[PDB]
Amino acid sequence: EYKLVVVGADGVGKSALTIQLIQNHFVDEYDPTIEDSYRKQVVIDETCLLDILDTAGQEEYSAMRDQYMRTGEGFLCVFAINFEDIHHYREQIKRVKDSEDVPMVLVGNKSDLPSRTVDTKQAQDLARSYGIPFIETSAKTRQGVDDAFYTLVREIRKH
Amino acid sequence: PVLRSVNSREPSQVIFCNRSPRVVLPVWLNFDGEPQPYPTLPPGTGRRIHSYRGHLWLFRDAGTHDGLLVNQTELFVPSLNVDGQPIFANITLPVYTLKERCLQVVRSLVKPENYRRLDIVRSLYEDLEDHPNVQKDLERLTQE
Amino acid sequence: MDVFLMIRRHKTTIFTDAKESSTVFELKRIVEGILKRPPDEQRLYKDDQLLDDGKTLGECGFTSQTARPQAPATVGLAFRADDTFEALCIEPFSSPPELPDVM
Amino acid sequence: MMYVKLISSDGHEFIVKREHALTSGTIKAMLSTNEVNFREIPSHVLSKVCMYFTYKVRYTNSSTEIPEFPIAPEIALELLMAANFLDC
Ligand SMILES: Nc1nc2c(ncn2[C@@H]2O[C@H](COP(=O)(O)OP(=O)(O)O)[C@@H](O)[C@H]2O)c(=O)[nH]1
Ligand SMILES: [Mg+2]
Repeated sequence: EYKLVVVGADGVGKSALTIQLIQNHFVDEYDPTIEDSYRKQVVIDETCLLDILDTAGQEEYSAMRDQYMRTGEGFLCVFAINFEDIHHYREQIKRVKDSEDVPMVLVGNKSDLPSRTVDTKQAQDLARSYGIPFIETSAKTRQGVDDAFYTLVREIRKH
Repeated sequence: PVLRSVNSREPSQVIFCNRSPRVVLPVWLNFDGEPQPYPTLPPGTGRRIHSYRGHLWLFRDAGTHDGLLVNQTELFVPSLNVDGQPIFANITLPVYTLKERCLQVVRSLVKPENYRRLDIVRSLYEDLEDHPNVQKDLERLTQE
Repeated sequence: MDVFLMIRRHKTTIFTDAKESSTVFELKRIVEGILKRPPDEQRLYKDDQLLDDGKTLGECGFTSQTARPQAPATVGLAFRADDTFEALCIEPFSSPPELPDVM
Repeated sequence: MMYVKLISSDGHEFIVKREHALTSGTIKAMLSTNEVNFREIPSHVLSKVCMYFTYKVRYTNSSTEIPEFPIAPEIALELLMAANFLDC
């Protein structure tokens, strides 16, 4: 079993990527407030249960939310390709997990939107500084959604 | 609590530089003043942590909880970040009293249960068993 | 740069500090101030090797790494009496007991 | 330079600076005198004690890093007792 957590900002589309991976249908205007975890038996390279944990809700640095995030062994940091709060997210994952080399994967979603305010080379340079792969993804186009979750699983295996 | 972090929520980039032969545990005193353990730093390593203004940090040896110094003092409060430059925090060994240094050495060589087997005066056993405590040092610091 | 010294003769040990760039003669002038003897009467040695007055302390081998406050480096001293320099003699320190097994 | 002379139980004689030797509260009390005699502190400990007196003073009020004071395991107990007696 592999435990994957999908961290990211508002409207960045974290729920859409996990619904695309599991339900295989694109969700329009999915509830930002609702937070649910989904389990899925998938074949990668190995039959395993890659259980996602779409994150949602208001900023809470309580002991309880920390422990909930600490449980996930793989993190998918998502940002819209249309700001730099990602370092905050990455620095907080690093705190609860107590590691500089947590299995993580930078993901720039909404990569079908023609307006990009972030350079693709800029993110992969950031991903290179972190030491983690960057997978471009489009939940509407259903492109790269599987790769991001799958490369996170391979990073967890490498760990 | 006199000794606590101010909930400023104002980001201040800081450099934690371990200039001590010991593994350093940064400890962050939270808003209620309770010490929080943060990732350790191996001897010689430097890391650009992201903290906040008015935050209150102290630093100890990670295995024995011996006290360490930061910028020639016991505590460190990130100052107003200027033109993006990081605030530097040099973690260093204090000049410990010779007695305390000896207690540190004996504590490492002798498991706690065999302190009383050592050929030392009984006053020294009580000293041996009086291990370094972050909370006890905090009360002294509040007094000062 | 400062070097830190244990000048040692018989059962007498001087702890003093000196710049690495000072000279063996300047250091004999400092032992003069302590042990009240002229440099002509004093012989300074590193290990068994005699040290010439003109050489600087760094050339002899006393450096920051070699001579430290926590672990100082030892200069032997021999005094001259009746125009005869004495054999270099440094009486050893006591020895600690065997490590207790609990240690 | 003002020195003081410290004598161990086995008759070894150590010349240290006064300011350095004043790092011990006990020694400060006895000098309050350019010679102190210790009949219970052997030479290998009182020489090691004498290196602490140079370590302190040199590294006290040091803005930069400080090296660790090394204590070999064999001398540790004796150094502990002597420090306890000397308040340093
Ligand atoms: N065009 C496009 N829209 C997306 C994509 N991914 C997410 N969205 C939209 O962005 C919004 C974000 O919703 P949600 O997934 O709840 O965001 P979250 O709060 O970050 O989880 C949704 O209305 C999605 O329809 C994408 O790849 N392309
Ligand atoms: Mg969501």
